[PDB]
Amino acid sequence: PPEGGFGWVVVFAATWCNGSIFGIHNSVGILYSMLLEEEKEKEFQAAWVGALAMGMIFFCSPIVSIFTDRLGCRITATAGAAVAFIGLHTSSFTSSLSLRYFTYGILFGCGCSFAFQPSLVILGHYFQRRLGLANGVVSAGSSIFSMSFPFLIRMLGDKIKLAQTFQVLSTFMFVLMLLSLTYRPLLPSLAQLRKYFNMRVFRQRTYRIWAFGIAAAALGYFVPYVHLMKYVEEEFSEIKETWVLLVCIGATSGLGRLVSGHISDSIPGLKKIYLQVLSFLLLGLMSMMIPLCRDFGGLIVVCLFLGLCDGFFITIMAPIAFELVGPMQASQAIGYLLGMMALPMIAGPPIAGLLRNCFGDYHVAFYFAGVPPIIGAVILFFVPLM
Amino acid sequence: PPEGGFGWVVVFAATWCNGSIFGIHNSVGILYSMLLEEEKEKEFQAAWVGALAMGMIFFCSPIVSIFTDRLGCRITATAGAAVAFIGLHTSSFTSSLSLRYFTYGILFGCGCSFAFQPSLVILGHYFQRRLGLANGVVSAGSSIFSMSFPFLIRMLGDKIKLAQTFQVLSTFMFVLMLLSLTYRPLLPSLAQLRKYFNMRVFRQRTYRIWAFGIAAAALGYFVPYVHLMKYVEEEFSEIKETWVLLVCIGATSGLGRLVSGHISDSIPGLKKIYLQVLSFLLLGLMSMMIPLCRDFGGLIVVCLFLGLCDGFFITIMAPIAFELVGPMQASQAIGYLLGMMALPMIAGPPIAGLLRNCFGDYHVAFYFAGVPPIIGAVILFFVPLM
Ligand SMILES: CCCCCCCCCCCCCCCCCC(=O)OC[C@H](COP(=O)([O-])OCC[N+](C)(C)C)OC(=O)CCCCCCCCCCCCCCCCC
Ligand SMILES: N[C@@H](Cc1cc(I)c(Oc2ccc(O)c(I)c2)c(I)c1)C(=O)O
Ligand SMILES: N[C@@H](Cc1cc(I)c(Oc2ccc(O)c(I)c2)c(I)c1)C(=O)O
Repeated sequence: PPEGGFGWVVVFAATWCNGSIFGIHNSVGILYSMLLEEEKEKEFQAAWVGALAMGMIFFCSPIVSIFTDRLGCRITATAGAAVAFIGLHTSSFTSSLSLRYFTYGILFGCGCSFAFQPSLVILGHYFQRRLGLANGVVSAGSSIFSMSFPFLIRMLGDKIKLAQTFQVLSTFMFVLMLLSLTYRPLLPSLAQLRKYFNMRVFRQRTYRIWAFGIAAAALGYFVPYVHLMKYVEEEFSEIKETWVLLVCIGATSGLGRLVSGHISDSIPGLKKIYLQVLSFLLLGLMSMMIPLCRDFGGLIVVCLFLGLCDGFFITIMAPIAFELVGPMQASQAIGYLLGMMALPMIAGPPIAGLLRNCFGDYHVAFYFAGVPPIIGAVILFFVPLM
Repeated sequence: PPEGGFGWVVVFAATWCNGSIFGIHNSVGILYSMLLEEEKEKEFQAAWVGALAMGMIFFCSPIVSIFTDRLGCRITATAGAAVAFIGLHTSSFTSSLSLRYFTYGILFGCGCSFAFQPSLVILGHYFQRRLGLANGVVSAGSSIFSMSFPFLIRMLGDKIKLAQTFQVLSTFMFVLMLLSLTYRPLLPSLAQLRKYFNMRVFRQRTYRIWAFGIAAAALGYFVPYVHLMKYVEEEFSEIKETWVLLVCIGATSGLGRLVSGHISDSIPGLKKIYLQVLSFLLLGLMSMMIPLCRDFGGLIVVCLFLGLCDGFFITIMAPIAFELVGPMQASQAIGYLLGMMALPMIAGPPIAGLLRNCFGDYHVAFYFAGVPPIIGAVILFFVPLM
């Protein structure tokens, strides 16, 4: 492992992936608004496709792993980038409703998953000892890029039209393909289903319990951002532009990603899991103490803490997987962990909204968002004892 | 050399290049017409950029060769395809006059040259004994694809608009990039200018005289198609749709490409050059006997012969270069031959038009188009004597 050098170049490519994928998805809602402007001059489906894209990313990793194991990081990443580019291109072309849904959701999500998992796998390939620092740098850069995307996307959208926006996103995907072409391998590479789906990583019950804890904790991850924005917009009004929450969340999340990437490098072994546990607990608390402040003063601090803990957890995830299962079978571990997190991630916000509708208040929604992090914290705390 | 097998796959990729490049250029005029439709609702520059693109292709081969020698066929071809894709993309975006000229001409032509020369070089890499057959197949397929392009291009253009057309051409270029990624190498790979521009191939005076003859002959290549169409449209009117000439030219050119690719495989050595000489002479005659028939009956036959000879010469070119200079330095020979042909090719049609304007009749234009082929025939006839 070079521990740097050309690895840094790979890191750049890795960044250009998270950033792009996740930024083109954080902007999905904006696109729909533009579609509404084009819906006239001649139903509630935006959320369905918006969640379908990310859900497809997560659901298709259990398989992207099969490939990256067999084919390799470069081939899988390039194929995913190509599929994403074609999805965006065909979305630009077609002017319809069902075909747009199929194209965007299926093609873009599948390509995004294929281009996303090999990035983490190759990052592990190169450093293997400073993996914490590399993951922190990648997370911080990707966060900055993803935040930056909506501004330009909305300005272009207000400028001309939707198809041009899809063209711009497609060229972004093309540049991602070109960069992903740099994942130079550095490590050795009826019964067909039994060899493609060996599920050998699911032995070593420490990984099993770790994955269970992460999956349980992910059930309350996507609530306290979208629901927090909708709740501050609806309740806690009479405030000026309410942008402080978003900006502080982003800044502290980036700083926490960098800091956690750096510090995780120091802890010897499975003690790294403790870094998650702590953060997990905080997350839960930082949710349960969101609606207890009558003024925005407490909201600023709670949002700062929320973003810091989010960055901690996000950047910490992958190095722990590589330490747990080793480098040879880290791709399978990452893929199956993402697949397991797939369902709670999409099931969280819907449950929060359903509870809000049933009770009419966001209190229960935020409490139920905060509890699963604590449950996962307990499970992960028990993990390293063996 | 496999003499086939995976080489055939490469052949397919090779086809997808000529076809695309040359088809997107044969359609350039159509695009300008569409621009004229968009010029209203709010000068004579079409020919300048249309010729600039092809001229840039030819002018930049003397260098593309340097690269393909040093970097390799795959890297150079992929870079050229990427530059072409970005050129088409930015042409789709910008709505102006000077920026469109710069983008299309410079970017598209440079990318086209970069993606074009390595195709021939790799075709030589793989077969090396059936190179005649491979070149014939490539030429026939590329001719069919290039003649097919204008129909779809014009139908889409009449459908919606120009930017969508540029998007479609850009995705064509992207597919060309993906295919060009298959050029797997099979052969070993103040003073900086003296090593990058060694010009070692320009020894072995047989190659020198061959290149001189080809350059002289190319001076009268592009006249008897564009000027022939304009002359049949202007003079020889009262005829139904005048499509017989074009269709017969294309069909016989494809058939001749295939047949010459096959037969050239049989001639042992430098005797292959004779195949050019013969065809060259015919070309000249087939020009000088264009305006001597008062009815279209002779025109059909003369066009058939013209297309047959054109296919002969086009498909024959490269195998002779590989036989002459060998496989190691065939890339430099091809690149410098293309660079030398660059100037007469662009200087021919302008001289034909100038003579037509000065005299007012196409007779002198066609005579001067036919003579240079005969001069080149004489030179190439003298070539193999040594
Ligand atoms: C302003 C202008 C800017 C210009 C832009 C910049 C241009 C310069 C950059 C050019 C790029 C750099 C050159 C690239 C070099 C590439 C060579 C290389 O590195 O190796 C190639 C790489 C690896 O080659 P390799 O050489 O390294 O292989 C290593 C093995 N040894 C060591 C033996 C050589 O090739 C690949 O493996 C990539 C395969 C990816 C396959 C993708 C195809 C998937 C298709 C999916 C289907 C999509 C269709 C969807 C269907 C939809 C249906 C509706
Ligand atoms: N807030 C994020 C959303 C987001 C959150 C989580 I947990 C995700 O799963 C990860 C993340 C990092 C890893 O190293 C691994 I292994 C899995 C993903 I993929 C996305 C965003 O939208 O950018
Ligand atoms: N009629 C063609 C025009 C065209 C004619 C000639 I001569 C060209 O130079 C070649 C051709 C084949 C070779 O093997 C070599 I080496 C050089 C090119 I490039 C294009 C078309 O427009 O398709």
